[PDB]
Amino acid sequence: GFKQDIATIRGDLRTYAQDIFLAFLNKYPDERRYFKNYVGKSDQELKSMAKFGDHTEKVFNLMMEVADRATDSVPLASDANTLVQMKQHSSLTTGNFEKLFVALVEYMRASGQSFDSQSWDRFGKNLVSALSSAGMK
Ligand code: HEM
Ligand SMILES: [C-]#N
Repeated sequence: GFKQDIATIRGDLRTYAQDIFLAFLNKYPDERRYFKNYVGKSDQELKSMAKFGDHTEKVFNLMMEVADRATDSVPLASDANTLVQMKQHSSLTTGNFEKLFVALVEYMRASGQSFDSQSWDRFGKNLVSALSSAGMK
């Protein structure tokens, strides 16, 4: 289930973080614009760039912490607030997060590894709701 999926992702955090983030950028190329230093780089080029690995690792570590603190895939109000109030997320709207979770769910469904993809879709939905309420446009 969802708790096991957190363990699966954490077990190989850098690999999953990189592969899911790339699936996101590749499904929604307009999103790459927000990450000026990943512009003009192939998947393998990014996998060799230390800063890409560090970014994705930090993002997915935080995502997994928010997931782990959730109850029944409903994230904490404080965690949603953290994501909204982060200076790095000042320009974002909930659609940016929607796209990340659509790509993440698509990745999980296409994977040979078992995932509770339905629960991640619902987690994403619940996170988007919590982000909106916390002030995200
Ligand atoms: C639940 C989902 C998300 C989590 C947990 C998250 C988490 C984080 C974390 C921990 C950082 C700082 C990491 C570092 O030091 O590099 C960061 C930075 C950033 N995030 Fe997110 N993020 C999420 C979604 C998004 C989305 C959907 C976008 C836009 C499409 C976005 C845009 C950015 C940008 C532009 C930065 C700054 C990167 C830089 O320093 O160049 N984030 N995020
Ligand atoms: C940042 N994702």
